[PDB]
Amino acid sequence: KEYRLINCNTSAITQACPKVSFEPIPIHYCAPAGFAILKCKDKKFNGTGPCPS
Amino acid sequence: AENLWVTVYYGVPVWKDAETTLFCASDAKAYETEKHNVWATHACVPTDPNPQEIHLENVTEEFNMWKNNMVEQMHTDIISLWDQSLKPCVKLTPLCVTLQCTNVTNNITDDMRGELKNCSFNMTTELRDKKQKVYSLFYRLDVVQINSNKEYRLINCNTSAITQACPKVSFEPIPIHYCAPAGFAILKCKDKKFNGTGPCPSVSTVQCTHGIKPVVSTQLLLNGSLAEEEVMIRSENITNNAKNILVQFNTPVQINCTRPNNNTRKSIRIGPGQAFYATGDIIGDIRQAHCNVSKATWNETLGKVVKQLRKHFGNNTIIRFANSSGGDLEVTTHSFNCGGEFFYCNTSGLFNSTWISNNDSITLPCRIKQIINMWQRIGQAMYAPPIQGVIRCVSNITGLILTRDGGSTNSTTETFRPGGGDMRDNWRSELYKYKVVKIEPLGVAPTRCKRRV
Amino acid sequence: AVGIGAVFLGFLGAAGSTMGAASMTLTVQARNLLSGTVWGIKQLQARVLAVERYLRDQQLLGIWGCSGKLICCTNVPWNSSWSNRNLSEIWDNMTWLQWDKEISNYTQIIYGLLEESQNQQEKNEQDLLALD
Amino acid sequence: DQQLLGIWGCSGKLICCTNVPWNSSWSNRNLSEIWDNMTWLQWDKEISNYTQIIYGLLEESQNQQEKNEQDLLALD
Amino acid sequence: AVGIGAVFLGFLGAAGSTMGAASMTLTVQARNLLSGTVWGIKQLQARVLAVERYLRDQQLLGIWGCSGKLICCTNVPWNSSWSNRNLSEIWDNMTWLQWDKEISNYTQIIYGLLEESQNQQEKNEQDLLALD
Amino acid sequence: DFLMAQTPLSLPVSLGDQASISCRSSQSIVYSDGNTYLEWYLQRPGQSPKLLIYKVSNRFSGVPDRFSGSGSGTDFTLRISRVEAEDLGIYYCFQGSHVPYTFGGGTKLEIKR
Amino acid sequence: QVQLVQSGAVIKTPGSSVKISCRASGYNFRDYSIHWVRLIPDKGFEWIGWIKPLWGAVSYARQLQGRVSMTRQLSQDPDDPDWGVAYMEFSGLTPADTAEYFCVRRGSCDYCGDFPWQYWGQGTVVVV
Amino acid sequence: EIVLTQSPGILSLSPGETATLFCKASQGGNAMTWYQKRRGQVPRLLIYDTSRRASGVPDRFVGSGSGTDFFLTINKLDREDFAVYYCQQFEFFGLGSELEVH
Amino acid sequence: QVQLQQSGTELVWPGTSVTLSCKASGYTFTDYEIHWVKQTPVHGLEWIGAIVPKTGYTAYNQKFRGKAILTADKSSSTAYMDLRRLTSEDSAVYYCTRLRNYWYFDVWGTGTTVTV
Ligand SMILES: *[C@@H]1O[C@H](CO)[C@@H](O[C@@H]2O[C@H](CO)[C@@H](O[C@@H]3O[C@H](CO[C@H]4O[C@H](CO)[C@@H](O)[C@H](O)[C@@H]4O)[C@@H](O)[C@H](O[C@H]4O[C@H](CO)[C@@H](O)[C@H](O)[C@@H]4O[C@H]4O[C@H](CO)[C@@H](O)[C@H](O)[C@@H]4O)[C@@H]3O)[C@H](O)[C@H]2NC(C)=O)[C@H](O)[C@H]1NC(C)=O
Ligand SMILES: *[C@@H]1O[C@H](CO)[C@@H](O[C@@H]2O[C@H](CO)[C@@H](O[C@@H]3O[C@H](CO[C@H]4O[C@H](CO)[C@@H](O)[C@H](O)[C@@H]4O)[C@@H](O)[C@H](O[C@H]4O[C@H](CO)[C@@H](O)[C@H](O)[C@@H]4O)[C@@H]3O)[C@H](O)[C@H]2NC(C)=O)[C@H](O)[C@H]1NC(C)=O
Ligand SMILES: *[C@@H]1O[C@H](CO)[C@@H](O[C@@H]2O[C@H](CO)[C@@H](O[C@@H]3O[C@H](CO)[C@@H](O)[C@H](O[C@H]4O[C@H](CO)[C@@H](O)[C@H](O)[C@@H]4O)[C@@H]3O)[C@H](O)[C@H]2NC(C)=O)[C@H](O)[C@H]1NC(C)=O
Ligand SMILES: *[C@@H]1O[C@H](CO)[C@@H](O[C@@H]2O[C@H](CO)[C@@H](O[C@@H]3O[C@H](CO)[C@@H](O)[C@H](O[C@H]4O[C@H](CO)[C@@H](O)[C@H](O)[C@@H]4O)[C@@H]3O)[C@H](O)[C@H]2NC(C)=O)[C@H](O)[C@H]1NC(C)=O
Ligand SMILES: *[C@@H]1O[C@H](CO)[C@@H](O[C@@H]2O[C@H](CO)[C@@H](O[C@@H]3O[C@H](CO)[C@@H](O)[C@H](O)[C@@H]3O)[C@H](O)[C@H]2NC(C)=O)[C@H](O)[C@H]1NC(C)=O
Ligand SMILES: *[C@@H]1O[C@H](CO)[C@@H](O[C@@H]2O[C@H](CO)[C@@H](O[C@@H]3O[C@H](CO)[C@@H](O)[C@H](O)[C@@H]3O)[C@H](O)[C@H]2NC(C)=O)[C@H](O)[C@H]1NC(C)=O
Ligand SMILES: *[C@@H]1O[C@H](CO)[C@@H](O[C@@H]2O[C@H](CO)[C@@H](O[C@@H]3O[C@H](CO)[C@@H](O)[C@H](O)[C@@H]3O)[C@H](O)[C@H]2NC(C)=O)[C@H](O)[C@H]1NC(C)=O
Ligand SMILES: *[C@@H]1O[C@H](CO)[C@@H](O[C@@H]2O[C@H](CO)[C@@H](O)[C@H](O)[C@H]2NC(C)=O)[C@H](O)[C@H]1NC(C)=O
Ligand SMILES: *[C@@H]1O[C@H](CO)[C@@H](O[C@@H]2O[C@H](CO)[C@@H](O)[C@H](O)[C@H]2NC(C)=O)[C@H](O)[C@H]1NC(C)=O
Ligand SMILES: *[C@@H]1O[C@H](CO)[C@@H](O[C@@H]2O[C@H](CO)[C@@H](O)[C@H](O)[C@H]2NC(C)=O)[C@H](O)[C@H]1NC(C)=O
Ligand SMILES: *[C@@H]1O[C@H](CO)[C@@H](O[C@@H]2O[C@H](CO)[C@@H](O)[C@H](O)[C@H]2NC(C)=O)[C@H](O)[C@H]1NC(C)=O
Ligand SMILES: *[C@@H]1O[C@H](CO)[C@@H](O)[C@H](O)[C@H]1NC(C)=O
Ligand SMILES: *[C@@H]1O[C@H](CO)[C@@H](O)[C@H](O)[C@H]1NC(C)=O
Ligand SMILES: *[C@@H]1O[C@H](CO)[C@@H](O)[C@H](O)[C@H]1NC(C)=O
Ligand SMILES: *[C@@H]1O[C@H](CO)[C@@H](O)[C@H](O)[C@H]1NC(C)=O
Ligand SMILES: *[C@@H]1O[C@H](CO)[C@@H](O)[C@H](O)[C@H]1NC(C)=O
Repeated sequence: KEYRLINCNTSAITQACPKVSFEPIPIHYCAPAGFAILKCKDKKFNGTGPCPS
Repeated sequence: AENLWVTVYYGVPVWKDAETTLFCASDAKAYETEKHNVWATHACVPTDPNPQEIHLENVTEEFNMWKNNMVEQMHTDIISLWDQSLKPCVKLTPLCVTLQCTNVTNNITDDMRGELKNCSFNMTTELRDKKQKVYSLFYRLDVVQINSNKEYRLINCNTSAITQACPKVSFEPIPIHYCAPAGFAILKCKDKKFNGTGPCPSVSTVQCTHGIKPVVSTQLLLNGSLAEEEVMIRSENITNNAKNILVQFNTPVQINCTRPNNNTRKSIRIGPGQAFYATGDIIGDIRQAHCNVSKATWNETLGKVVKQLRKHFGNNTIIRFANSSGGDLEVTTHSFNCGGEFFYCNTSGLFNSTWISNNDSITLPCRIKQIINMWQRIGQAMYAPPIQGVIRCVSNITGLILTRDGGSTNSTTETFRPGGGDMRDNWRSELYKYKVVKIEPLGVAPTRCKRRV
Repeated sequence: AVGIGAVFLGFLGAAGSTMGAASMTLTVQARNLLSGTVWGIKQLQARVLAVERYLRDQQLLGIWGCSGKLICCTNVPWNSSWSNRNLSEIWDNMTWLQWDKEISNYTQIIYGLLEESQNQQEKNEQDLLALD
Repeated sequence: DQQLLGIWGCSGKLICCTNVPWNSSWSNRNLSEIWDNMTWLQWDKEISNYTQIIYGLLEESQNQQEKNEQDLLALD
Repeated sequence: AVGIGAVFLGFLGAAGSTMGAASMTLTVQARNLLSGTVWGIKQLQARVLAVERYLRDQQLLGIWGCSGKLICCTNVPWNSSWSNRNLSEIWDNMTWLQWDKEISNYTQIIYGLLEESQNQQEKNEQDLLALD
Repeated sequence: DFLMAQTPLSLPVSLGDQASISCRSSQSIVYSDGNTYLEWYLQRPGQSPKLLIYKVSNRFSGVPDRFSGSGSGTDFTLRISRVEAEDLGIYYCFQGSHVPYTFGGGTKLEIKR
Repeated sequence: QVQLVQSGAVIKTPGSSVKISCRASGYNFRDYSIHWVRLIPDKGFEWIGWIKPLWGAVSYARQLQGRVSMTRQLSQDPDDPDWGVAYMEFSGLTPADTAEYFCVRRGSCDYCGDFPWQYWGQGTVVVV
Repeated sequence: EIVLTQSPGILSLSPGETATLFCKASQGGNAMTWYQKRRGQVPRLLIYDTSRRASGVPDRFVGSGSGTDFFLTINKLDREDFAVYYCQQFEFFGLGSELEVH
Repeated sequence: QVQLQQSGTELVWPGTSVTLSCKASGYTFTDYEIHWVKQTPVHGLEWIGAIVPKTGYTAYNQKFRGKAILTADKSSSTAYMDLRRLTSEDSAVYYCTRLRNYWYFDVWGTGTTVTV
C-alpha cells in the first residue's frame, strides 16, 4: 500500500504561517474625497427600487 | 502711449525641446483577446478613436532622428515588458543534466549533417523518489559535446539559467500608440522628402502616435511603414562608414517563410504542478526550413535603390553588394520570429550582384534555434516551446539596414554589406517623423494699456 | 468638409500666426495643459509632475496681480532697451516663437520687477485703506 | 473645476454672475417656482440636456468682456 | 562679502524680527512652500501630501474673501478679549512665534466668523445686484 | 498624408444599373467629432463639380435618393441605385477631415456598350 | 580608468598568420567599438577595421579583405561584467607587414564621434 | 576619397615659442582630429571635433579652421611639446609633421 | 443669385504673375470659408488653399507653398488669389468654392482656365 497527496500531481502547495489567524475583524469601507456612500434606512426593502428613508 | 506697459499672457502657444516619458495605448480588440495571452495589455491603456492631428502653418522646425530620445526609453520599455512576460513563467533549473543523444531516424548522408538529435535522459517526476527516462529531439545548435561513447548537454547550462516561455503568451506584434501626458506635445514632419536632419516646413502636432508594430529583425526590417513615392535612404553622416544606413524603400516586397516539418509536442511533468514541452515525434518527410522572395520584384527594387544611392556617391560610380562579413550567427543573417518560433535564415542569395553606371523566385535556407539570448544579456536566457503542425508566414519586407565598407586606396566600386547590430536601428526607422516638446506657458510682451486702481 | 476655422481654434493651432491674432485663443492651450503593476508608478509621477507645473504657474500668477484673468496688466513700463521694436510691427509681424527667442535673455529681471511693483502696490493699498 | 471657474469670470467667489441672458426655451418655468419648489436633483435632470452650450457661451461672453476691458484700458 | 540683506530676504530669515518688518516678505515663504524601485512611493506620497496641504490652504483662502492677494482684510472687528494688547506694541515688539502661542487658543472661532461674515457679504452683494 | 485610393477610376455602365465605388483611405480619417468627413463630387466635363454626397450617409439637398454612401474607417463605398445620363461626369472621393485636403483620382462615369 | 593590455612582440615567418589579443578592462565592454590600426614606418598610419562586441559585428578595410579576421569574447558572469577580449587574426603575412599594431577605443563624450580614438593600447610590433 | 596633406613638413623652432601646423583636405564639410606622438611612446589625442580638447590637454593647444583649411596652433612650446603630429579625418591620415627643437 | 462671380479666362506667359478674383454674390461674405480647387486634365482635382473671409487667415497646400497667395476684400466681398512666377502646369481650371465649418461645398463658381 502506497499513497500520495492529491494535489501533488497537479499543483503546488503552501503551508500557512501559524502566526497569522483566520478570525474576522470588522472592515469599515470608506470612500475617498469626492464620493459619498448612501444607506437605505427603510425597514422593508426587498433589494431593488426606491427607498425613501 | 509711449509708456509701453509689459503684460503677461498665460497659455502662449510656444514650446521647447525636452525629454520625458510616454503613454502606452492600444485598441480594445487586444482586450477582446482574453486571459493576458497578449502581452502589453496589463499596462497598455485602451486607445481612443479619431485622435486629434491638426496642421500648423508658416512653421520651421528642425528635427533629428539621431539625437532623438524616445527610442531610448522605448528600447528600455520593450525589454522591460519582455521581462514582465517571464516572471509568471517556469524555470528549467532541474533540466540541465547529462544527455544521451544520438542521430535521428533517417537515411543519413555521411558528408552532410542532420540537424535533429534524439536525446534520452533522466528526469524527476511528480514524486521525489521516482526517477524517469524521457527522450526528445533537439537541434544541433543547442547541445554541445562533453567528455568512446557520446554525451551532450545544453550550451547555456554551464553559464546561465534558463526559462521556458509560457505557451499562453504570443509573440505577434500589436500596434502600440505612444502618447504624451498633459503639458507636452508630439510633433510630426509631414514632408515628403526628409533625410532625417534639419528643418521641416510641413509639420503638424498630434496627441498620440500612429500604429507601430514591434518586430525583431536583425536585418531586413519587416512589416514596417513604407515611403510615400520615392525610395528614401537616411543616415546620420554618410561619409562616416561605421554609422549604418537605413533604406526605406517604397513598394513592399512579399516573402514566404516556412518550416515544412510536421511537429508533435510532448508534455513533461517536471515536478509538483510543473510542466515542460518538448519536441516529440516528427511525422512525414524530414525537410529543411526556408524562405522565398520574388525575383523580378527584388531586381526592380534594387534598381530603385541603386538609382537613389548614386546621388550621394558620384554619378559615375560602380556599386555592388556582398554578404555580411561575419560575427554572431544572428547578425550574419536576418533573424525573425514567425508564429512564435525563431528563424536565422541565410541571406547570401540576395546581396550578390553588381551595378554599372550605364516566374522564378529566390530561395534561401534557414536554421531554427530554440534557446536564445536576445539583446545579449549576462545570465538571462530563454527557451522557446515547440509548436504544432507546419508553420508558414507571409510578411511585407519594408526596409534595409546597410553599411558601406572601409574602402580607401583608389577604389571606384563602393560595395555594401547588410549589418544591423543594434535593434535601435529598427526602432529609429519608425519614430523618425516625431519628436517631443514641452509647453511653457506665460509668455510676456509690451502693449499700450495701464492697469487702473 | 470640416472647416478651417476649427483647426485654427484647435490646440496649438495659432502657433504660426501673428501674436495679435494668436491673442484670440488661450483657453484651449490652458485646458489642454491640465489633464487632457510597475507602470502606474511612471504614470503617477508624470501626472503629479504635470500638476506640480500647473501649481507653479498658478502661484506665479498668484503672487502677481492677476489670478484667473488670463490677460493682465501691471505698473512697470517697458524698457525700450529690451526690445527697441515698433509697436505696430510686433503684433502684426512676429510669431510667439521668435518673440520668445528675442526676449529670452531678459528673464528673471521682469519677474522680480513684477514682484516688487505689486508688493509696493500692496503696501500702498494697505496704507490707503488704513487711513480710511 | 477650479480651471473651469478660472476661465470663467469668477475664481473664489463661489456665487457668480455673467452677461448672457437665460434662454426661456431652456426652462420656460416661472421665476417664483424654481427657487421655492424644486430640488437640485430634478433641476439637474431638467437642464441636463442643455449642457456644453452654456459652457461655451460663458467662455465666449467673457472672452469678449476681456477684449472690451483691454480696449477700455488701452484707450485710457 | 555676500551682504546681510540677502539672508534677511532668505527663506525663513525674518522669523526673529518683529511682525511689522516681517510683513515685508511673504513671497519667499510661499514659493518655498510649494515645490522647491520602492522609494519613489514614499517620494510620491510626500509630494502629494505637500500639494494636498497647499490646496487646503488655497481653499481656506478661497472660501474667504481673498484668493491671490496674500494680504487681506475683512468685516469682523477684533475682540479685545482675545488680545488686550496695545496697537503700537504688537507690530514693533513681538515675533510671530510668540504671537502664535498667544492667539493659539482662539482658533476655529475666527475661521467660522470669517466664513459667516463673507457669506453674509455674498448674500448682500447678490441682493444689491439683484435690485439693480 | 491621408491619401485616398479610389477604385474604380472610370465607370462604364449601362443605364438603370447600380454603381459602387470603393475609395479606401490610408487609415482612419475620422475627425474628433466622430464624423468621417468624406465627400463625393460630380464634375461634368465642361461644368462645375456638383456635390453628390457629403457626410457619407447623407445626400446633397436636391441630389436624389438614387445616390447613397456607406463605408467606414478605411473602406468607403459610394452607391447609386440607377445610373443616368444626367449622372454623367467624374466622381470624386475627397478627404474633408484635415488640412491639407486630398482628392481621389475621380471616376469618369460613361456608358458601356 | 581604462586599461588596454595587448600582448608583446613576436616574429613570424612569411605567409603565416599572427594572432593578437587585446584585453580591455575598466568599462562596460558591451557598449563601445574596438578599432584596430597599424603603423608602418615611412608609411604613416593605416586603418584596419572595427568590431562591435555586442554581436561581433565587424567591418574590414577594403584593401585587406580576405586576410584579416576579428573575433571577441565577452565575460559572462554576474561578478565581472567589465573585462572583454578582442582578437585579431591577420593572415597571409608578407615582410612588408612588419608594423606596430594598436587596439583603440573612442572617447565617451556626447559630441564624441567614433574615430577620435581616446584610449590606446601599448602597441604590438610584429616583424616578418 | 578623402586625401590629407600637411603643409609645414618639418618645422624647427626654439622652445617657449608659438607654432602653427596646417592641414588640408580634399573634401570640405567634416571635422578634423589631431594626434600627438612622441618618440617611442603611445600616441595621444589632442583635438577632436576640430576645436575640442581631450582629457589632460592644457589649453595652449588651439585647433581651428574651416572648409578644407585647418589650423593647429600651439602657444608657449614646452620641450615635451616637440613631437610628431598627425591629422586624421575618418579613416585617412596625414603623413605627419615633425616639430623640432632648433 | 448665390454665385461665385469669378474672374476672366487668363492666357499668360511663363514666369508672370496674375490675380484671380471671386466675388461672393447673394449672401453674407464675412463668414463662409473660401477654398480653391485646381483642375488639371492630368491630375483631376487638387486642393489649393483656403482663406477665412473675416480674419484673412490662410492655409496653403505644401505643393502651392509660395505658389499661391490668398487675399480677401471685405469691402468688395471678393477673394483674390495671386499666382506668381507661372509655369505650364498652372494651365488649369481654378474653381472658387465656399463652405461653412463642419459642412459641405454648396456653391460652385464658373471655373477659370489659366493657360501658361
Ligand atoms: C507581418 O504581418 C502579417 C500580417 O499580420 C503577419 O501575418 C500573421 O501572422 C500571425 C502569426 O504568425 C498569424 O496568426 C495566426 O494565424 C493562424 C491562422 O488562423 C487565422 O487565419 C484564419 C484565416 O485567415 C482565420 O479564420 C482565423 O480565425 C485566424 O484569424 C492561427 O491558427 C493562429 O492562431 C494560433 O496561434 C495564436 C498565437 O497565440 C493562438 O492565440 C491561437 O489560439 C492559435 O493557437 C492555438 O492553436 C494551435 C493549433 O492547435 C495550438 O498549437 C496553440 O498552442 C494554441 O492552442 C494565429 O492567429 C496571422 O494569420 C498572419 N496573417 C495572415 C494574414 O496570414 C506576419 O507574421 C508579420 N510578420 C512577422 C515577421 O511577424
Ligand atoms: C549562405 O548561403 C550560401 C549560398 O546559398 C552558402 O554559400 C555556399 O557555401 C558552401 C559551403 O558553405 C560553399 O562551398 C561548397 O561546398 C560544397 C560541399 O563540399 C563538400 O563536398 C565536396 C565534394 O562535393 C568536398 O570536396 C568537401 O570537402 C565537402 O565535403 C562543395 O562541393 C563546393 O564545391 C563546388 O564548387 C567548387 C567551386 O566552383 C567546384 O570546384 C566543385 O567541383 C563543386 O562543384 C563548394 O566548395 C559554396 O561555394 C558556397 N556558394 C557560393 C556560391 O560561394 C553559404 O555557405 C551560406 N552561409 C552559411 C553561413 O552557411
Ligand atoms: C557627420 O555630419 C554631421 C552633420 O553634418 C555632423 O554633425 C554635426 O557636427 C557639428 C560639429 O561642429 C555639431 O556641432 C554644432 O555645429 C554647428 C555648426 O558648426 C554649431 O551650431 C555648433 O558649433 C558652433 O559653436 C562652437 C562654439 O562656439 C564653435 O566652436 C563651432 O566652430 C561652431 O561655430 C554645434 O556645436 C552638430 O551638432 C552636429 N549635428 C548633428 C545633427 O549631428 C557630424 O559632426 C559629422 N561627423 C563627424 C565625425 O564629424
Ligand atoms: C528518438 O529515440 C527514441 C529512443 O528511445 C525512440 O523511441 C523508441 O523508438 C523505437 C523505434 O521507433 C520504439 O520501438 C518500437 O516500439 C513500439 C511500441 O512498443 C513497437 O510497436 C515497435 O514494434 C514495431 O517494430 C518492430 C521492429 O522489429 C516489429 O517487429 C513490430 O512488429 C512492430 O512493427 C518498436 O518495437 C521504442 O518503443 C521507442 N521508445 C520509446 C520510449 O518511445 C524514438 O522513436 C525516437 N524518435 C525520433 C523522432 O527519432
Ligand atoms: C537515466 O538514469 C539511469 C539511472 O541512473 C541511468 O542508468 C544507469 O547508467 C549507468 C551508466 O550508464 C549504469 O552503470 C552501468 O551499468 C551497466 C549495466 O549493469 C554495467 O555493465 C556497467 O559496468 C555500469 O555499472 C547503471 O547500471 C544504470 N542504472 C539503471 C538503473 O539503468 C541512465 O544511464 C540514464 N540515461 C538514460 C538515457 O537512460
Ligand atoms: C541630409 O539632408 C539635409 C537636408 O535635408 C542636409 O542638410 C543640409 O545640407 C546642405 C547641403 O547638402 C548643407 O549646406 C552646406 O552648408 C555649408 C555651410 O552652411 C555651405 O558652405 C555648403 O556650400 C552647403 O551649402 C547644410 O549645411 C546641411 N545642414 C545641416 C544642418 O547639416 C544634410 O547635410 C544631409 N545629411 C548629410 C549627412 O549630409
Ligand atoms: C560570403 O561569401 C563567402 C564566399 O562564398 C562565404 O565564404 C564561404 O564560407 C563557407 C562556409 O565556411 C566555406 O566553406 C568551407 O566549409 C568547409 C566545411 O568543413 C570548411 O572546412 C572550409 O574551411 C570552409 O569553411 C567557403 O570556403 C567560403 N568561401 C570563401 C571564398 O571563403 C561566406 O560564408 C559568405 N558569408 C556568409 C555570412 O555566409
Ligand atoms: C501533421 O501530422 C498530424 C498527424 O496526426 C496530422 O493530424 C491528422 O490529420 C488528419 C487529416 O487532417 C486527421 O484525420 C487526424 O485526426 C489528425 N491527427 C491528429 C492527432 O490531429 C496533421 O494534419 C498534419 N499536418 C499537416 C499540415 O500535414
Ligand atoms: C552571386 O552572384 C554570382 C553571379 O550572379 C553567382 O555566381 C555563380 O557562380 C557559379 C560558380 O559555381 C556559376 O556556375 C554561376 O553561373 C554563377 N552565376 C551566374 C548568374 O552566372 C554566385 O553564386 C552568387 N552567390 C551565391 C551565394 O549564390
Ligand atoms: C503588405 O502590404 C501590402 C501592400 O500592398 C498589402 O496589400 C494590400 O493591403 C490592403 C490592406 O491590408 C488591402 O486593402 C489590399 O487589397 C492589399 N492589396 C493586395 C494586392 O492584396 C498587404 O495586405 C500587406 N500584408 C501582407 C500580410 O501581405
Ligand atoms: C561555458 O561552456 C561552454 C562549453 O564548455 C563554452 O562554449 C565554448 O567554449 C570553448 C572554449 O572552452 C570555445 O572554443 C567555443 O567556441 C565555445 N562555444 C560556444 C558555442 O560558445 C562557453 O564559452 C563557456 N562559457 C563560460 C562563461 O564559461
Ligand atoms: C550519428 O552522428 C554522427 C555525427 O553526426 C554521424 O557520423 C553518424 O553517421 C550518425 N549515425 C550513427 C548511427 O552513428
Ligand atoms: C548624376 O545623375 C543625375 C541624374 O541621374 C543628374 O541629375 C546629376 O546632375 C548627375 N551628377 C553629376 C555630377 O553629373
Ligand atoms: C542673449 O544674450 C546672450 C548673452 O547674455 C548673447 O550672447 C545673445 O546674443 C543674446 N541673444 C539675442 C537674440 O540678443
Ligand atoms: C433630453 O434630451 C433628449 C434628446 O436630446 C430627449 O429625448 C429627452 O426627452 C430630454 N429630456 C428632457 C427632460 O427634456
Ligand atoms: C490657552 O487656553 C488654555 C485652555 O483653553 C489655557 O489653559 C492656557 O493658559 C491658554 N494659554 C494662554 C497663553 O492664554
